[PDB]
Amino acid sequence: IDHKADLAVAPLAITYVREKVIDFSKPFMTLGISILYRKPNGTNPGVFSF
Amino acid sequence: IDHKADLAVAPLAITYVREKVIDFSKPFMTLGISILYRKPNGTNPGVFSF
Amino acid sequence: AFLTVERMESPIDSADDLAKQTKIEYGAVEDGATMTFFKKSKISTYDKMWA
Amino acid sequence: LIDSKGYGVGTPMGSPYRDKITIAILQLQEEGKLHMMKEKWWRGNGCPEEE
Amino acid sequence: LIDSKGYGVGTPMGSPYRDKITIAILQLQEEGKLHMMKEKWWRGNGCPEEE
Repeated sequence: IDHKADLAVAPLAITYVREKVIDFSKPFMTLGISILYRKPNGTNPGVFSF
Repeated sequence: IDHKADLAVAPLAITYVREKVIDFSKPFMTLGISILYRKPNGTNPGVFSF
Repeated sequence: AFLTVERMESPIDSADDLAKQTKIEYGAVEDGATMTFFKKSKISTYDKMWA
Repeated sequence: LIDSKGYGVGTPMGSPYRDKITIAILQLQEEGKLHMMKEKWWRGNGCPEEE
Repeated sequence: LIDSKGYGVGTPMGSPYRDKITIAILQLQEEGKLHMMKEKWWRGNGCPEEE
């Protein structure tokens, strides 16, 4: 807002609230939310499983 | 470029050559190359089969 | 278990996996945006795809 | 996915309508409107599965 | 995927650097070095960490 920096380069998703306030460049990394979960740990190891 | 039709709502990709001549708005949708192949209807080929 | 559950699935699941094998033919739109992108792409696996 | 292209409108240098239409499309994207339409003309028949 | 929101960089409302950075980043996308750019800080450090 105060022109200390002529180009604010930082990881930040393009959003409606900021776009009207300040200009954003074209998306250099398109992304979105996702769901993370632990890999299914099957009972495969163990020679006594038979 | 001749300003006959100011707005260009269309599925036109944001390419470097196009951006040099006409500016594009931010992408409403971010498309990308993928791989297309039929649904896997698995068949068992002999030695691998048994 | 295989007979009952029938987990049928093609071995290809990635671009690299597609590039490894050769039995199944590949291709894209002739003179399309995709193949033009494949020009100069020079990814270690996509160069073989271009060829 | 392989690449990350984007679509959009075509405008001349510094088009005043572009800087407002980008705000509008950002608002619609954050409102979820552009996704229900992004699935509307796709699932014409859905996924018919019996297994 | 869940959301459709890509990163961007701050720019003054009328800064000429906006279009120059746009041209530069489209050039980076076209040349393909953005893929290895992602890999170096995302997948490159995971070279032994892969399963």
